[PDB]
Amino acid sequence: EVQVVESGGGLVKPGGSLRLSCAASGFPFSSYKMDWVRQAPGKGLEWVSSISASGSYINYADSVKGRFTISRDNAKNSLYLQMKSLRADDTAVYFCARDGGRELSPFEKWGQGILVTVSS
Amino acid sequence: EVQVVESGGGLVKPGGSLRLSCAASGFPFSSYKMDWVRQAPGKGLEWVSSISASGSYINYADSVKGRFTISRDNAKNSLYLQMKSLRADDTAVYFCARDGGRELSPFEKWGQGILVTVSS
Amino acid sequence: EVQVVESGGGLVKPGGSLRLSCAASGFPFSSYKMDWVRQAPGKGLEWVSSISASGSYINYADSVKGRFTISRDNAKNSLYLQMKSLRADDTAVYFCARDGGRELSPFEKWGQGILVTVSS
Amino acid sequence: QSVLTQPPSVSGAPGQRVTISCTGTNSNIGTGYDVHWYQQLPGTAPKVVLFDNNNRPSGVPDRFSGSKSGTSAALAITGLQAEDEAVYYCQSYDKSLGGWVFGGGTKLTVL
Amino acid sequence: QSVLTQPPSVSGAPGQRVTISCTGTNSNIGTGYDVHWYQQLPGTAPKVVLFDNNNRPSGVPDRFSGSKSGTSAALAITGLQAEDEAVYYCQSYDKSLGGWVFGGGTKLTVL
Amino acid sequence: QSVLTQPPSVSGAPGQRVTISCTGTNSNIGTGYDVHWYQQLPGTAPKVVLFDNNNRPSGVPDRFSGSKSGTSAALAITGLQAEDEAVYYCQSYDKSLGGWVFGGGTKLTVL
Amino acid sequence: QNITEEFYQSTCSAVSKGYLSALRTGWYTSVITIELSNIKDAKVKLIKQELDKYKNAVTELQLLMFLGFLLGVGSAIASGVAVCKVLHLEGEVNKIKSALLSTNKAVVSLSNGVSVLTFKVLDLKNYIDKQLLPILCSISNIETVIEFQQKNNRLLEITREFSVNAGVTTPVSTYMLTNSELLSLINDMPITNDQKKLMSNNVQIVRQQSYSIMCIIKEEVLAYVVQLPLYGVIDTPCWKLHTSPLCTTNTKEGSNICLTRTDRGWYCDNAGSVSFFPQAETCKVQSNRVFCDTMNSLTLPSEVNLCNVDIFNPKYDCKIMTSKTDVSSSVITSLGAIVSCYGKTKCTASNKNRGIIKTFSNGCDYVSNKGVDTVSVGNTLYYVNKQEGKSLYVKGEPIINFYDPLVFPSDEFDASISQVNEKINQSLAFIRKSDELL
Amino acid sequence: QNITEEFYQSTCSAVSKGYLSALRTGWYTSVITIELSNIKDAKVKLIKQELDKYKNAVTELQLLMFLGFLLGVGSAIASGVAVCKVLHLEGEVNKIKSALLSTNKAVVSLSNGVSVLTFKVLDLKNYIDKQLLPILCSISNIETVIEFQQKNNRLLEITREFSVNAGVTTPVSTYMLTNSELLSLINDMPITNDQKKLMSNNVQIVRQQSYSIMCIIKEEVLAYVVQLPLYGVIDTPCWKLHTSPLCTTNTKEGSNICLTRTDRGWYCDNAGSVSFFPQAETCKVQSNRVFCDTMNSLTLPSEVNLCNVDIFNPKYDCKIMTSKTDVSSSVITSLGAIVSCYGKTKCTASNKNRGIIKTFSNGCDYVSNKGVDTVSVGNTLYYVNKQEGKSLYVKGEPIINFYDPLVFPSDEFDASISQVNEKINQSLAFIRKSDELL
Amino acid sequence: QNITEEFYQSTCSAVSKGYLSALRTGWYTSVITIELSNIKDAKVKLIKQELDKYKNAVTELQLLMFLGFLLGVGSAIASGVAVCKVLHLEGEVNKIKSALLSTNKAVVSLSNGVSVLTFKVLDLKNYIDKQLLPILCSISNIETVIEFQQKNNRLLEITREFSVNAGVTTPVSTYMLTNSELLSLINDMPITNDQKKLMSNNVQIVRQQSYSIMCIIKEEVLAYVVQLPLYGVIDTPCWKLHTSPLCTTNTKEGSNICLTRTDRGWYCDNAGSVSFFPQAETCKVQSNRVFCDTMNSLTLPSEVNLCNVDIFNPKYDCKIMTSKTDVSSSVITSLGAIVSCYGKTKCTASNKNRGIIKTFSNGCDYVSNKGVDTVSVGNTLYYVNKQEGKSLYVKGEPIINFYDPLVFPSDEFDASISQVNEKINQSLAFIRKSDELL
Ligand SMILES: *[C@@H]1O[C@H](CO)[C@@H](O)[C@H](O)[C@H]1NC(C)=O
Ligand SMILES: *[C@@H]1O[C@H](CO)[C@@H](O)[C@H](O)[C@H]1NC(C)=O
Repeated sequence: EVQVVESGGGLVKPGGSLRLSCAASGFPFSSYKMDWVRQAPGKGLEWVSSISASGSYINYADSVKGRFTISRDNAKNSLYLQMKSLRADDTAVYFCARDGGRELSPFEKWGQGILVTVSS
Repeated sequence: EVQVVESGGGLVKPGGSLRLSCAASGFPFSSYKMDWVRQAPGKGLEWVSSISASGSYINYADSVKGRFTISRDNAKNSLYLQMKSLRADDTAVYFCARDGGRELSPFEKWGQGILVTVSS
Repeated sequence: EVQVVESGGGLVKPGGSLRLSCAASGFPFSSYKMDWVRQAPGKGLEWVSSISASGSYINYADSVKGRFTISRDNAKNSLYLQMKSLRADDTAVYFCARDGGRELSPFEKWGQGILVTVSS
Repeated sequence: QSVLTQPPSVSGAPGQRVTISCTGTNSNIGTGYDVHWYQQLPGTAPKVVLFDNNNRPSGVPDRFSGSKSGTSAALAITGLQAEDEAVYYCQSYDKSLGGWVFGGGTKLTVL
Repeated sequence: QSVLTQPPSVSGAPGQRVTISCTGTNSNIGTGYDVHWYQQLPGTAPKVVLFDNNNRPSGVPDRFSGSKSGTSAALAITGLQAEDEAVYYCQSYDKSLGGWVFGGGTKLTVL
Repeated sequence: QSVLTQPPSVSGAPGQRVTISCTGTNSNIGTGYDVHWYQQLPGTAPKVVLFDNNNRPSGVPDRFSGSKSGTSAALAITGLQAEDEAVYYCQSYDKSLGGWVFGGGTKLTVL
Repeated sequence: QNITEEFYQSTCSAVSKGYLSALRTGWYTSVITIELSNIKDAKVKLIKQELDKYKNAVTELQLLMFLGFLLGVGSAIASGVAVCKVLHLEGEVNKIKSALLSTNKAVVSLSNGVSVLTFKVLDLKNYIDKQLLPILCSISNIETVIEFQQKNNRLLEITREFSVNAGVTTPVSTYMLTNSELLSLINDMPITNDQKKLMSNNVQIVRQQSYSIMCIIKEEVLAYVVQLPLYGVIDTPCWKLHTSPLCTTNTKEGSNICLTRTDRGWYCDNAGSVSFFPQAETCKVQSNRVFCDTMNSLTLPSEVNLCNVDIFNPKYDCKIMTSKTDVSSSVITSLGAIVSCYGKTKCTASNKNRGIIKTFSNGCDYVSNKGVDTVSVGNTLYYVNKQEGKSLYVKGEPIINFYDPLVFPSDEFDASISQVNEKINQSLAFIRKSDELL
Repeated sequence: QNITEEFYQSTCSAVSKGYLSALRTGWYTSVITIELSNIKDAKVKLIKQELDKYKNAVTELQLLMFLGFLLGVGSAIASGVAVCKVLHLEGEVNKIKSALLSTNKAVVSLSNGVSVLTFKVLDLKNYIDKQLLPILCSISNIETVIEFQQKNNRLLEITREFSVNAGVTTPVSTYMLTNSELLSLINDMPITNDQKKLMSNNVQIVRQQSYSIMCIIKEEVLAYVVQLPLYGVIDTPCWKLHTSPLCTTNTKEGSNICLTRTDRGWYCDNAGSVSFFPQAETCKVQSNRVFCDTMNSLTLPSEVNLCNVDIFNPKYDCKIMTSKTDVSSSVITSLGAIVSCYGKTKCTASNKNRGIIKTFSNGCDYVSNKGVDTVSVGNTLYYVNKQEGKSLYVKGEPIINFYDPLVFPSDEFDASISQVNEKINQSLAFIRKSDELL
Repeated sequence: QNITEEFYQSTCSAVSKGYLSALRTGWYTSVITIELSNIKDAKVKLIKQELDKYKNAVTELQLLMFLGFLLGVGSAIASGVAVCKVLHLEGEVNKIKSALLSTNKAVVSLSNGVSVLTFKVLDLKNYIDKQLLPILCSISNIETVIEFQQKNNRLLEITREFSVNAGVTTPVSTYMLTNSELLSLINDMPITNDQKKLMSNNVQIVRQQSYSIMCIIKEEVLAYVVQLPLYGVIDTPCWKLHTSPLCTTNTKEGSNICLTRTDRGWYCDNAGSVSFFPQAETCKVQSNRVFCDTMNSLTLPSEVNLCNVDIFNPKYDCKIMTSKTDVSSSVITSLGAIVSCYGKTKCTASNKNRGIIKTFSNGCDYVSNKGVDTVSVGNTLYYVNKQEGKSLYVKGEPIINFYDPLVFPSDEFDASISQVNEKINQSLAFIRKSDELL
């Protein structure tokens, strides 16, 4: 059974920074590409960022490019987001998601999600 | 143990039609090219027509071309000639012949031959 | 177990001729290139000639070219030199030498050497 | 346009067949990318109910069919049940966005 | 010319060696085609006694030799016997005729 | 020049490391050929003590080292012994001479 | 004709029928001739550069001059090389030059009595002697430079091809023989009309099965030999056998036994016998026609086909291999796919418009290509052939279930039904004799 | 990434890690289109020659139209050939013509519902109809002759490649698709950005794994299909296994037993399993990236890696072969060399500046490439790879020493650890059972 | 030299002797340099098109930058790739540029201490910088357009070869190295004159055994490494072993046992041992000289030749394989043909002018090529080699007749005479021990 969990999200002020941590337990972490998906309260899903299985390929949405930096540690089976210069538009519930191990597969393993609030 | 036997030849008027049949019994019929050879009384052998093992390739002598129609049915192990609009020059003994199974081999199996008479 | 031994060298007047012979006993003669090396009294070694394992390739130093003719007979495991038009500079101890079986290997089997004297 | 267009709400009586549309553009579906479908309950994470426009994950009932044609995709739920009341998302890869575009979401109400 | 030329008849004493010639043209033998030889009795079908100008079928005695040279071919029968009295035909493929050309036929008489 | 240049003689006390130099030309070492080393006693045939500029034949003590750099080669003898005194020859192939040139010979004296 | 396929569940094998034979049984050697010359401002500089390229090409050419282990070993270019030695005899080259003096094509009789077609494809002697020697140094038009480049280019291309192939090239390229030249050669070859149509309609297959052998440069003529295939067995029925491993499906990892038919390959009827071609490179399929080289073939009795309808027949001993490695794989046949699914591997069949339409269980199964585009076995995706044809599924109990696993020989690479059965005899007897003794 | 190597002395095997996958899992088919024209003084003669070459190319193209035995059999160009059949339907060529009227690149949806990328790479209709028809017959400038030769060259080169390959070429050459055209095709493919960067940076590998299939000439349009690889599993850990025979070292000839691990090859992480590639041609290594074709692959559980740490582990049965032929050889690994020295063979390791550094004793040993350039085993010299990396020597007692030679089965080609032990079961039982009875 | 052949009736094998060795034992790496330029009316348009082609090639190249299972595994281009990494160090390219500033060929010592031959084969810097830069916007003569095309052609051809081969090509074509360049390269290598004569007279074999490795583009110079063979063991005796299956000739179909010698291949004397080359690709025979690569070879004692004269000798254990598949085949040797005819298969030998001159009986027989042109076995026809030489038939009773069929092991791929004998004495013991026990 896969246990994908998140931690490290709370209440930050605008222009502040946070670092999200996502830890996986029950699969070969090094053979899967990991993603971040956020859902603002009352709206739909938005893809944030992705990192390939060994970290060679990293992608960002234009809305977070230059402010968010995804990273992973295959030794610890961990995912990180490292948000910086956050704005009010950044308030959402953030999911770390794992795909099916191939390039265009859907997300099939999700975390419970952690809420990040940006307000003055 | 090969037995090729012809039938269907008799007396016809000039411009008439006949159908010759030759049935084989003791070899893999579909693996052999079949030929018709005719011998006018007192004369030599004249090659008439040929059909390949599966019927893809059909050849006629110019004397009978456009007027004779060779065919075969591999299920019945039978060969047919189907002469039409016969003239006096067509009177001969017709042999169905089987070659050696390769392209330029001699005729190794012959029928007994049947007479076709075309007279006014 | 290698025993390469030379014979056939003595004293000859200038302009005369000799034929050296070197016989091998304890190795596959036909798979080794053979050489002649001479050393004048009180001087260094000078390479004389070489012949490949099967006699296809023959090499001479310029000092002996046109007057010395190396040859071998693989059946008797023998090497011959056959010098002609001997001069005073030609007196030396002549060694038959065997290489290591590859092209640029050093000599590892030597004969005991035989003196050739050219004087008036 | 890195946009997928979905009806805001769909409703159907129990036992009937409902359809949810997903209209794409030349950057995502007009390019040739496939469509995946997700079902999300209000408090939980999305769960995939269809991928590759017609392929069913393990544990999903045969009531979900799905199909793609041209520049649009559809999700069909025959025999509507109370357990199907959720928000449904279609998503595709978008070449201009360089990532995944999600649909607006269709809240399915079981009358 | 799509013609093979044979002597009209050949006679030989028993025990002698007789030869039957078969001269071809540039369309059959001058092209590179081989010659087959048939032995025919008055009431029966032809039987091959030689093929590829020198090859003997099974059941044919070594008295039949045959040879091909240039644009002509020959069939030789050493030790003439009464059983050899038949009509002999030479056969070749002809490119202009697009089929098999037979010789005119040579009656071998055992004197 | 199809010449290998060697010091006329070299001397050393027992236990001292002596070095014998062998400087060649563009037809010897500037072309890329390796250097072999020979040890010869006054009445006997030469015996190879080094080949490929640093490789030791079987039965040769590790005192002989050898090395090649640029267009010259050197033979070194650590822990000099009375049995080591002889004339030493370096040899190389020449593209110009079409064969082997030997060094002039370096007599080694043990004091 | 019409391709059909039959899948046998008992032996996990499929046969596709309906094919027609084009078997290479012989060789024809032809001689191809290029005439050369004995020769030796910015426009003159270009001509001299092209002339040096021609001379260097002449100098360079002068300086030049399962059951596959059961097959025999042949020399493919022995017939062509033998002709090359004939052309080295005195007066042979002059005979070919004399025959080609007024014509570009002739039949020449060699010393040993062999007649060969000879073709002059390039005439560089006349162009250099007439259009290029008198002007030799003031050139007034650039046209002669370009026209010289076009004529000499084919010679340079031929030389380049021969230089990287040690004088023997296969397939025969259009630089050695153009399409018009090859069709001309086929029409003059001592072959039947049926052979002429088959070669003329499949010249690309003819090229892949022919050789170009550089022969000689002597007396201002360049000659090379093209060895052309002779297709002697034509239009006979052919069929292809596809086999896959057939294993038991016990849940324990290493408790299963396997067998595979090893006689996969092409089979064609040949004068009352069957030509078997175990290897896959040796046979080229152009539409419905199968071009198989008889050199890489075994001659078998017609009873070899009995193994397809009954693997246990007494007339013929069917070749099999046994093992304990039950791995999953797929074999793509002419009209479908054999899927061998074992262990925890996931095997499915799908089509593009409907998705997964079949999920395979453990064992080996078959699916037709009518409603299937792809087959997935584990991490591998296979595209199936979309050729039209009829497929038949023949239901039958897999023969691996007839074997007692305790006495099964599971390490045979080149066994047969009888050899496996005879080994089962001995082990069963050994326990039987001991039991009687006890 | 960063390459490391581990040599196991117990099983005479080495593993090199740190590689990254680019696994071809699917195919994408694109249609490449050339637009043709239908045509009914020294410079005019030059144009006439070039026009005949163009017409002959159109006519010529029209006239055209250890464990590797465990793998399955696939059809490599089935997906491309399937698209070719679709293009033969009525109106399909017209749809592609209308899509490419004002643009050189478009996405066209076929009748079967598949959308393909269409490219017009050469437009010979425009040049012949506009810049060559009004003038032609008096040519005033040599420029048009050369310009026509440049334009028509690509068509002639493409025809030459198709005619000598029977219409199917691999790798895809730059005449079929230029670097500019291939990069444009990759950028519009329905793949992710990761796949686009991987393909764009490795176009030479992409060419080597792609096919060009001549399709159709119809309505003045030449079309061929380029089948491009889809790399669906990327950037996942990969590792290579190198194995060498492990034998006993008794002085008597013929008295030694041997075993070799037969599972040598490339292994790549793939979802929760491992892709195994036994063969060496099937995988191309570009720096740290391993391009392996999943068609020539086996799907195995991740527990297959347990054989590298423990050959005797109970979870996985490790494949081995046994023999009595103790010959000497060497295997050159990524960061070193495995040396198997037996009998009277002399085995050494050297570097260019210092000479022999190591002399191998009888058995199986290993040297890193840090201080070694060459390895000599008997009469053969090996150069080692000079790639940077870290090597680890794992000391262990060779497992061939655990076997009793009297009951050792030494004629197994495709055995395993359990199977070899199973034969040791039985042989020891015969002596044990007989002793009790006696 | 001159070829003799000996056929052994006892073991159904033939040996052809009289061949001479050219064994590739090392590598020589040389650096090939092309100087480039940093370049930033209808005749001008033609020049622009060629300049774009030149710039596109630079950008494309910058973007680029029986017993065979017993063999070891080498890395063929390890030495050449190692030199390529050396050329990437700081100042290495500039050192080569300075060495080739005034000459087209020089010996350069690298930083690692190795001296390499360096050759500048093409200078596009001078032509572009001195003949096209001052002009570019008026061109008065078409000569410069054709002259530019000729100079740039070699660069485009080299780029094409490297881009479809992933930067490594073999054989080395004449675009990478002309005959004039290769001969000059051979003359300056640090090899003996015998090696120089062997390489100069067989340059086509040298090309087939050499590699071209694209290395670097840096500082307006293009460099690639040509890895040339070193033939260290030359002019030693070589012989070729031909083997065919040897079976019993019982009339019942499956009642026959077979054995085949598996040690077929090339053998050459090498110092005091023999180099064995089991494969057929590894050895190229150019007239009388055999070019064998030592990487694909085994080192064996000279006693291996005892198997040809006495298969049962105690000094060496001869390798055999056993089976029950008595199929008919032929092996074409150097001076004749081995014919193994079994069952109902018809086997004959013939010549062109006389027809069938020998009909083979069941068994293994031999025929010489003196009076024979073709051999027929079943449905396949073999042409024999027409090389001149003497053949010897050594009569002897086939060794398959010495074996009792009841205890014969007939399922061995990799057995030997001794191994088969151990299995024979063991089963004989089992039946004998039980016979006395009962
Ligand atoms: C690989 O290992 C080296 C150790 O030499 C380390 O410096 C480096 O960070 C590691 N990772 C990569 C991607 O090189
Ligand atoms: C067993 O085989 C060996 C050779 O492997 C043979 O020398 C010996 O005589 C055999 N044993 C008996 C009892 O014959």
